[PDB]
Amino acid sequence: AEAGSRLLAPLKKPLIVSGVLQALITLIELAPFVLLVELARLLLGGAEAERLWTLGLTAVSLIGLGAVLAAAMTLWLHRVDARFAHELRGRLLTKLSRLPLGWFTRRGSASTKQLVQDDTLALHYLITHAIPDAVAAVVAPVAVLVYLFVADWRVALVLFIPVLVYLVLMSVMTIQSGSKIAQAPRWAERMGGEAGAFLEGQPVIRIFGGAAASRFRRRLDDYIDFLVSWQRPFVGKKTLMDLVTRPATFLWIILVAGVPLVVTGRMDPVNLLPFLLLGTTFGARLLGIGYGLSGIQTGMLAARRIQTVLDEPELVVRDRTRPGTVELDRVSFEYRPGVPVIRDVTLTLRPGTVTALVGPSGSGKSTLAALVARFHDVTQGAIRVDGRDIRTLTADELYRRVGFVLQDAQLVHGSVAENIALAEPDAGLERIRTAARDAQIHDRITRMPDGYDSVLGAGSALSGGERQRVTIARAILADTPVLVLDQATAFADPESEYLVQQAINRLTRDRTVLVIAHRLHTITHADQIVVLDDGRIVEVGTHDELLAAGGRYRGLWDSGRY
Amino acid sequence: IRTLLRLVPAEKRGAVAGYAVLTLLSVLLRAVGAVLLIPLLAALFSDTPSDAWLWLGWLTAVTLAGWVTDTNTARLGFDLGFAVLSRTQHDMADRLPNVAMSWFTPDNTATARQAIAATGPELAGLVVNLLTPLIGAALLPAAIGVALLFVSVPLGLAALAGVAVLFGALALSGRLSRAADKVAGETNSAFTERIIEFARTQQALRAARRVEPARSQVGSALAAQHGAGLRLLTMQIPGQVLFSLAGQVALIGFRGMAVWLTVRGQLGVPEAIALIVVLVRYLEPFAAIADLAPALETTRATLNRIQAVLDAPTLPAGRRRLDRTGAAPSIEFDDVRFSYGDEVVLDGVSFTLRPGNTTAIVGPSGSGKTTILSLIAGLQQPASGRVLLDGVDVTTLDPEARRAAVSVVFQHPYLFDGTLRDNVLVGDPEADPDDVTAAMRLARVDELLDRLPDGDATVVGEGGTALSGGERQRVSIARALLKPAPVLLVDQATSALDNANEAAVVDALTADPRPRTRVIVAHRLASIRHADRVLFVEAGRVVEDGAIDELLAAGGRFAQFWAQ
Ligand SMILES: Nc1ncnc2c1ncn2[C@@H]1O[C@H](COP(=O)(O)OP(=O)(O)OP(=O)(O)O)[C@@H](O)[C@H]1O
Ligand SMILES: Nc1ncnc2c1ncn2[C@@H]1O[C@H](COP(=O)(O)OP(=O)(O)OP(=O)(O)O)[C@@H](O)[C@H]1O
Repeated sequence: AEAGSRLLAPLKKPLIVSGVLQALITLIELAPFVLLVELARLLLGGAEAERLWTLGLTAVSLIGLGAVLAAAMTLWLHRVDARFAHELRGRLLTKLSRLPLGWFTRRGSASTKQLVQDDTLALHYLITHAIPDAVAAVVAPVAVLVYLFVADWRVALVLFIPVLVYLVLMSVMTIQSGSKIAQAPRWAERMGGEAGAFLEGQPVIRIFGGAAASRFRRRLDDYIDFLVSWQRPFVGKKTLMDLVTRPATFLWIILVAGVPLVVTGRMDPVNLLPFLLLGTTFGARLLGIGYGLSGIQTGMLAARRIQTVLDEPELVVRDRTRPGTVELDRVSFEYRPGVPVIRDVTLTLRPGTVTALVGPSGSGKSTLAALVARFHDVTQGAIRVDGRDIRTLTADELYRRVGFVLQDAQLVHGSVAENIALAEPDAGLERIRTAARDAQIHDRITRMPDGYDSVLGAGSALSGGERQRVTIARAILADTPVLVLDQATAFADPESEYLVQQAINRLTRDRTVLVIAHRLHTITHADQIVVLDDGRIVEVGTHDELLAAGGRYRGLWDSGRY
Repeated sequence: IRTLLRLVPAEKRGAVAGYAVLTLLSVLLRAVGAVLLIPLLAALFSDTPSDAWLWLGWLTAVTLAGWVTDTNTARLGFDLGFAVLSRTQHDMADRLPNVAMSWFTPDNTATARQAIAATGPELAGLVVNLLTPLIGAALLPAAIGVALLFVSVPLGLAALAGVAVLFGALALSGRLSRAADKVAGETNSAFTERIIEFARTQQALRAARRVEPARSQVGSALAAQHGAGLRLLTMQIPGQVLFSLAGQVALIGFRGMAVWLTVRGQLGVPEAIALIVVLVRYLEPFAAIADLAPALETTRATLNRIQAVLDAPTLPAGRRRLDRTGAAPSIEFDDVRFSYGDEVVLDGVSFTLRPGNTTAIVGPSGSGKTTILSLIAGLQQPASGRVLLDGVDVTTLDPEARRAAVSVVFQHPYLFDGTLRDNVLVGDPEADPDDVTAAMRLARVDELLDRLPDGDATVVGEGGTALSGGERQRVSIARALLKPAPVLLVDQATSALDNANEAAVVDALTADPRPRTRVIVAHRLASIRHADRVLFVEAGRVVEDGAIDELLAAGGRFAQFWAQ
């Protein structure tokens, strides 16, 4: 795999070092068994006590050294491949912060979690155990079999029965489980998304259908059936491999092939000692890769899936590198190919000018605000903030010019201060309280038990109007030259809406504002009202001019007043 | 193992008895096969090799029986693991809709997400992957030590002394790494929740310059996760060291006893040669158990999560059923007091709603007017009071009849990832296509179908994010209207809908054919157009009620509400 090899390129030296060290360690671990073979031969030969004690103590010390070496190598390799995993997760979190925001909506939060966390964890066997286990399985069986051939060829060839049976079982196991491992991450993402929606959309599940009439349970049954189908023959093959390559099976085969040779005048009983002592040792090492090829397949697929994300388009700042001005120019945008949501929209804000964007629902005003935010790049045209194009402004220099209030009030898990001070965490508590008072939320927060330190996670949230006021407080505290209000004060009652609108007008007397609202009675004082219909501006003007014109805005006004 | 046995179905406990019996039998067979070498080699190496045929035959019988019992134990272990998986996951799916809303704290929601997300093969094949090898390795050296009594009592009793140190090393290895593993799991769960939050609210983080790992919450979570993981890897060295020391000390004890027996002449030289192989077999489980300590700890964590989810407190419920399946049930509040923690939300709210009318609830944000609809729908329940549907307390109603008697338009219209028709169809999935089309027509969703390329097959994203706010609101309204529930609630009517769509949907809600009791919450006078009854709630108490025109004439707080 090109992507798999290119992702783990830094670990070439550690992987080769681990391979060589395990080639040495398997020989060191096989060393004391040869010493015990010599000890058994001397016991049958009746050697003096000194030779027996020296061989026994050397064998004990050598097996101890082999165990210590294996533990040290696995410790070091786990440390190296925890550092690699942390670095790769950091790289992924730096990548995802630059992808076009259409990447997140079509993938979901559960898929992003599977990417950053589960896929990078799936690399564990490929980098910590794959090469040591492969080298051990190709060294220790080969060296042991070569030695046992010199000891006796008749009793060595019979050990190819369990070895060849194991090879056939391993090959058919991996061939049958190849497709299911490929299908597994898709099912993991699907199940994660279903679980996330099940927990997040709990009221909908409770009222509309309940527990039994839910999609989550249906796909849960489907996933459990898939897991059964995948894991039944898989574990069936694993246990058969364990039986084929366990020490007792090798020992029984050795004895069945040897006792006919020893009882008959065909073999000396002393030549069974190599087979009894060494011949049972390489079974457990063969099984290490038998249980590892599945881990290697998952690791390689996870490596490919991670590197695919690291090769995405990244909203790169281009090399083409008035205050308070935003200036669209023949902007056209499509969330998907062949699906135009904006059509030749030209619009220029100015300092101290409150531009009002209204129109039918689904027209394209929120996506226009997103384009101003550069969550997505305009397909055509250009958006120029202070003359500089947004595609040349870096993110720090861009979002320090433009502050936003989103339609969806998205609070993050943290204190109320941590949400009001999301943009400027260094901001003092008095600045936070001033912003909150301007947003008509400080009265609410003081009534909560902990005050501003109270957490705003799931299950400790607020009402819709209160969280929208919190987001308004965030945008006010950010204090950017340009402000965008995507449907702010939708859930606010008239009194609170009037108060926060007055606060915003006070806080943007000289700054730029782009108010977006379906409640047209608040829009009547706007400097210019831009009617966005079908993703294209159909008319521009003040309130009175638009009413006199008698077009879309007159229709919306008449529908509202009734 | 105590936390696992309670989770097995009562159907499968016969299979659990079979599994335990076959596990003990397989371990005894393996230990017999290990110690059957000593008679075998003693007869083979002696002057009469023909006396080895009997022990070879017995070894063949024992190893064939071991293979049979091991395949059967594998089948039973797989079946038990997947049966536990299926029952636990189904119980979590069936219980969570009944769990109280207060239970879904951020940490409890994280635990519930992790427990459901633990449905993969790591937990499904738990018995075969963990319990079978762990018990086999734990009982094999004791089984060999017992079996060595037949060969020699003192040697066998010396070998069993190597199992006491094995259990001591196991307990020490678990208890030394208990803290670091718990902190590792804590940090990993925090990182999972922070990744989900980071991917879920990318807009607000990006606009706030809080996305890159040097400045973001996910970055700090990843750094803490890395620190905890490295600490855990450092802290698992004592477990490996203790297991290695225990294996070595068992080797020393076995070797000393065997040398004593051979020197005293009670043990032949070929018997000692066979005992070398038996010692190699005896020592191998010491390494196998040392491999399974992290797996055992992770399994313990996952089962604790699953049991925590299964232990959650369900809402109080009864077994009544509403008298009027189709007709409009009168909705009544009588001293309904509700509170979030120590915060009082409603204090003595009492209002009687006529059946079949259209009721309006209006007031300042933070008043409690969504909590009233939550209580009417049964999502919440009063702290001290009784919400009655047609004279019947909702707390006493069967859950099925409870959810079949109310339809709600939620303030924040969550939609599941899927086609638009799948989101509308959930209101009444058995409904005919005519009813679905009428529901979409009333809620003005026909504008979406003519606009979007795919019509009603268009795929919505995570939540309703792949549609505009007003469009997903209209899909939610269509979903609510599709249901035949006699009671219709609206937490926020047409918040994100323009004036034309708002007026059309407002007309459609009152103009639906069948009779219903309609309660609607609004922050604009156009959306309470021709409401039969009005309620004004300011601080969790209905300040005044009556007709719209009556309240306007009275000049009360409702009249000045819209003056601005
Ligand atoms: N992620 C997305 N993928 C594809 N289409 C999208 C996506 N998000 C929004 N759209 C489309 O964008 C169009 C306009 O959406 P937008 O969010 O701009 O609406 P809007 O004018 O703010 O509406 P409203 O105020 O009624 O919510 C809608 O047709 C919607 O289908
Ligand atoms: N999950 C929660 N945990 C704690 N308090 C909550 C929770 N949800 C709501 N509240 C509190 O309930 C009170 C009333 O909430 P409710 O949802 O009824 O408001 P509302 O009157 O509908 O307002 P809005 O106009 O903002 O939609 C608010 O003070 C809010 O702080």
